[PDB]
Parts: sequence; structure tokens; C-alpha cells
Amino acid sequence: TKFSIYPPIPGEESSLRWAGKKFEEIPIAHIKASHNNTQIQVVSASNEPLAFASCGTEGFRNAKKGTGIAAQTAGIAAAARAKQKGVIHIRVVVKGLGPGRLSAMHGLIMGGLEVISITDNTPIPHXGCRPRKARKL
Amino acid sequence: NVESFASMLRHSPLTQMGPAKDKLVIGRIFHIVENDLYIDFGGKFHCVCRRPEVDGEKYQKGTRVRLRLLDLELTSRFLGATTDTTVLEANAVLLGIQES
Amino acid sequence: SNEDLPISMENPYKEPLKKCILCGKHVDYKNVQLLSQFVSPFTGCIYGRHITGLCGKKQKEITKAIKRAQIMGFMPVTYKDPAYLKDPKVCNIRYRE
Amino acid sequence: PRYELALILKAMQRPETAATLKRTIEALMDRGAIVRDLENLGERALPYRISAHSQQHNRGGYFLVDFYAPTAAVESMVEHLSRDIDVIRGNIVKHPLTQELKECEGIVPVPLAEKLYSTKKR
Amino acid sequence: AKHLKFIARTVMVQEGNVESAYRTLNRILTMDGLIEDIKHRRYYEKPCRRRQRESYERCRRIYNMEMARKINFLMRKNRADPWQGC
RNA sequence: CCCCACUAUGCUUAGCCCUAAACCUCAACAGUUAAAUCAACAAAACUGCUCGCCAGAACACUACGAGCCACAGCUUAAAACUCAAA
Ligand SMILES: [Mg+2]
Ligand SMILES: [Mg+2]
Ligand SMILES: [Mg+2]
Ligand SMILES: [Mg+2]
Ligand SMILES: [Mg+2]
Ligand SMILES: [Mg+2]
Ligand SMILES: [Mg+2]
Ligand SMILES: [Mg+2]
Ligand SMILES: [Mg+2]
Ligand SMILES: [Mg+2]
Ligand SMILES: [Mg+2]
Ligand SMILES: [Mg+2]
Repeated sequence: TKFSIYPPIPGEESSLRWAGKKFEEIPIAHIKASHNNTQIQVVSASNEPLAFASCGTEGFRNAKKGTGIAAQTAGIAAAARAKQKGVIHIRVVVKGLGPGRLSAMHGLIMGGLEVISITDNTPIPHXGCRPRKARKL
Repeated sequence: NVESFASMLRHSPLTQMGPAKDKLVIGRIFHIVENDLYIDFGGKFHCVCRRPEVDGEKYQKGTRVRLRLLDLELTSRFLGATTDTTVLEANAVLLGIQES
Repeated sequence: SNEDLPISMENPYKEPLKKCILCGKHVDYKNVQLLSQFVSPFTGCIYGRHITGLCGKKQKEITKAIKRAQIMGFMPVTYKDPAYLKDPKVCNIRYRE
Repeated sequence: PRYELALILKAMQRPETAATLKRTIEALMDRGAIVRDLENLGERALPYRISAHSQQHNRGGYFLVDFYAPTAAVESMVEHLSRDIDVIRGNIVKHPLTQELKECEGIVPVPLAEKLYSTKKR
Repeated sequence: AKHLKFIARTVMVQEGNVESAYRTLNRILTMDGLIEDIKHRRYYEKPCRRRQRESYERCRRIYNMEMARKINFLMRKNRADPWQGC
């Protein structure tokens, strides 16, 4: 069948399988790519923590954290700890538009994990809290 | 008995055509540059059509071809202009070679 | 005199005024399937009139109907209803290309 | 005038839902409303989670109540629906059939704006 | 927070080609205007400044679309010289 | 100026305050596109009628007087000395 970019609906019945697990049971790899740091946490379908990594926990401090290579290092480490607990396929939910938005996802790929779905969950208020004032740079 | 200009205009083939959009006409090729064919169909301005790849050898000077007119003259008024920009050529789609 | 002189008339070749796809049709906030055809399938953002192709009157009607449906439990806000993802495509927008 | 009540009810059994619809209609009649028709659009999963009366609702039944009531009867009915624990969400709007859609001639092309600037040679 | 998850802004990875899927997700957010909205929301833009920016963008769009139309209109004249030497 | 923390304040009710580059710095109504169109620039040039306002710069969104729920305030608004420019 033709590939569909839209994810399957949990209520509906779909023939897509990944190692015998349906799309709703795939563990989730949430990525928080801030402007200064990248935090990656991998959780299973039952909201059970599996692996967590960040630039601050992988030998990067201060301005060095806000780099793609630092996020890539955290992604590899996050994959390594998740792979110990039996994680193979992940669903990526990236939050934020930081420099490690894509590089942190690369670390998961090179670490032995497989990416099947990408989701952006950046918080966009619809009118919300008034952000800080503009910088006089 | 002198035919007036209004009589000439009324009975002219161009006037009785009506709108020029999607009208099949016959033109004559008078100038050829590379693969660009300059075809005059009796209008004020000629039309430029690419040489078809299927039978490009037959398209020569003086050859009569069939055209589907889209606009007698290409003009358009853009932002800040006091008058329309004219290309001094007509828009037509080349279909084939007229045969009798 | 001369009978060949031009006369005063309205344009007989004047094509009829173009109409939007929803011209002459009612728009109801409970008609979710129609409303979902004018929002993005990934974000639920309301498409502009340059995409939907609607006129000014119907574009306002759809916008008002969508906003009413969202607050009254008829239309999802953050995404487009999956059951309506197979509707005919009427918005001139392409994402994958 | 004529109104339409977009009524979303909690997913319950037939005796409970039937009692709720009758109880809601009686509230309109107790406030001078003349109920016209009762429509059933079915029951489908709510697009988003709704919390009401310390209850989390994921499914609800859709009904439409058409009635004629005075203007002052609209405010009283809204207060009534809030206290009802079996109503997921209740909104009172004008009946869309009361408004008459004006006939549309079509779309008039908008000419490019002209004479916006002087014709001086800059 | 109250809507169904893994439906909005979700792209399925095809045959493990993560690079194509991410670019598809990035383009969808850009086309809907989400990417530009987030950047301007990092620091509050005062109402006076927002109107000036919107007016600049609207004036920019008019000029960009008008110039683009003229380029396409005159593109047919980009052929070779038919009267070389004259 | 950059970063962090936090208060007045931004919100609601009631009563005040009456200022802005409150500027689209382009008065209201009825018209005209013809002549000499028109200093420049800006957002083309004008007609009829009425109201408001303006007469070198600075002193001066000031002093005094007066009015005001205003009391470090607002509105109205000078003069002397000085300059030949602004
Ligand atoms: Mg909420
Ligand atoms: Mg505070
Ligand atoms: Mg203002
Ligand atoms: Mg003024
Ligand atoms: Mg006046
Ligand atoms: Mg006038
Ligand atoms: Mg001049
Ligand atoms: Mg002042
Ligand atoms: Mg004073
Ligand atoms: Mg005095
Ligand atoms: Mg005083
Ligand atoms: Mg005043």
C-alpha cells in the first residue's frame, strides 16, 4: 500500500507493525531543544521512564551546551541507556526550536534506535502569558 | 456607391470572430530563429511558438500552421505604472500544420 | 443614414460572474465535515482565502462557523478530524512538495 | 424568537438519557419556551477532553433543541444548564434558518488601484 | 493538553529516511506560519511595533507578488535576438 | 545597555485624573479634473461656503491672574532683557 504520512488512529485497526508492536505501544522519545540546552527523555507507552540524557549530563557546561554536537552527544547517550532496557523503535516528539532540534535526533539514530514518527509539540499559546520584553541589543 | 469604413469594419473577418480566446486560426510562418517560430495570423501582432519536436523539420518559412489564439495582444498593468506593459506580440498555442 | 455604425449595448460576450464553491449554500457550525475541509490537517490552522479560494462573504462565514464549533465541542482545534482526512481536496496547498 | 440549543449529553443508558432530555425540555417549558423539535445527531467521541462538575468526559451524545422563547428566557436557561450534572456542554444560539442568506451575484474582479501617486518624474 | 496526542503535527518516517520526514515536518510548520510565530513570541512585541511589522510585511508582499508577476509576464521575451544586427 | 529576583503598576469594582508624535501633523458640506496642473518634498491641482486657528526666533507646554475632586497637576497665557536670524 502507499505510504501515509499521517499516523494511524489508535481506535482504528491498522496493519502497520514494528517488531510485533502497534503504533500506540511504541516507546516515546521526547526532545526538549531549548536555546541553551537540550533535554532528551525516552518513555514507554505506559509513561514509564526508560532513559534520560542532556547536554549538561554529558560533559558540556555553560555555552557549550547550546550546540548541535552537544545535543548529538546526549542523543547517543540517551539511546545507549534506552537500548539496555530493550528499546528499539521510538516515536520522536521534539519540543522547541533550539540548535539541537535535529542533531539530538541524530544521536538517537546513530545510537541504535529507529525513528518511525516525528511530532512537533512546541508550546504556542493562542493569545496566554505575555513574554519578556525585547532586548536592546 | 463608396463603401464606408463602418461597412468595412463590420464585414471584416477579424471583427466577426468576436473574442479571440480559444479560437482556431491559420497563420503563416515568416521568420524563424532557432526553434522559435514567428507566425502571423492576420492580427495586429504576430505570435511566437516553439518548434514542435515531433515534426520540427516541416516547419519552414511560408508554411501555414493552425493556431489556437489566447490573446491578440499581451498587455498587463503592474504596480505604480500609468500604462499597460505591452509585449508587441500575440499569445497562441501551436497545434499542427494546416493541410488541404 | 448609415446602418453599419456601432450601437450602444452591454457586452454580450461577458462571462457570468465567478462564484465560490460554497456560493448559494448554507454554512452551519454543526457541519463539521465541511468546516474541516478548510483547516490544515497537521495544525488545524484556518486557511486564508488565497488557499480556500472562497469569496469574502463565505470566508467570514467559515471563520465564524469554525470558531463557534471549536468552543462547542463539534470541531477539534489543534488538529483536523481524522475521519474527514479523506474528503475531496479543495484547498490549493501542497505540503510534501 | 427562535433559538437552537446545541446540547451535548453525557454518555448514559437509554433510561437516563431519555429522562435528561425530558427534564431539559421541561425547563424550557417552565420558562415560557415553546419547543419546536428535538433532533438527534448521534453520539461520537468529543474532539477534546471536557471537564465539568468534577467529572472527566471523553464521550458524549449530541442533541439539538429547537424552541421559541422570549429574550429574557435565554439568560435563565443558561443558568439552568450549568447546574445540570448530566449536560456536558450547553450553548444557546440563534437558529441559523431564521437568518435569510442574501442572494450572491458572484465575484466582482477588483481592478488594480490607480492614481495612488503623482505622475511627476522622480 | 486536552486533545488527542500523536495526531497534530505528526509525520510518519518512511523506510527509516528520517532526514526527509524532518524536512517535511519543518516545511509544514513553515507553510502554516508556526515557525515564524514562535520566533516573534520569544520576546514580547509591543502593539505599536507589531502593526509596523505587519504593515511592512503586507507592503513587502504586494511588491513581491507584483514584481514576480511582471517577471513571469516578460519571461517569454528572454529568447534570442530575432533581428540581430539591427 | 546584558542576566536574575521582586514591588508599585498592567486586571476587576466604584470614584477620579483630562494628557499624547490624541498625527492619516492634511477641518465640515457640496462639487470639478478644464485652464496658468504645479516653489520643493510629501499623499496631484483646485472651486463654492462656513467655523476654528496663525502673524520673526528665543524667553515660553514659563511668570502672574483665573477655573478645576486636580495641590510636584492641568487648561487659558504674558512681559522685560537678548539676537539678525530662527
Ligand atoms: Mg485548558
Ligand atoms: Mg504585582
Ligand atoms: Mg492614535
Ligand atoms: Mg493637530
Ligand atoms: Mg468643524
Ligand atoms: Mg468632498
Ligand atoms: Mg513639478
Ligand atoms: Mg504637556
Ligand atoms: Mg503651567
Ligand atoms: Mg497676568
Ligand atoms: Mg499660577
Ligand atoms: Mg483641550
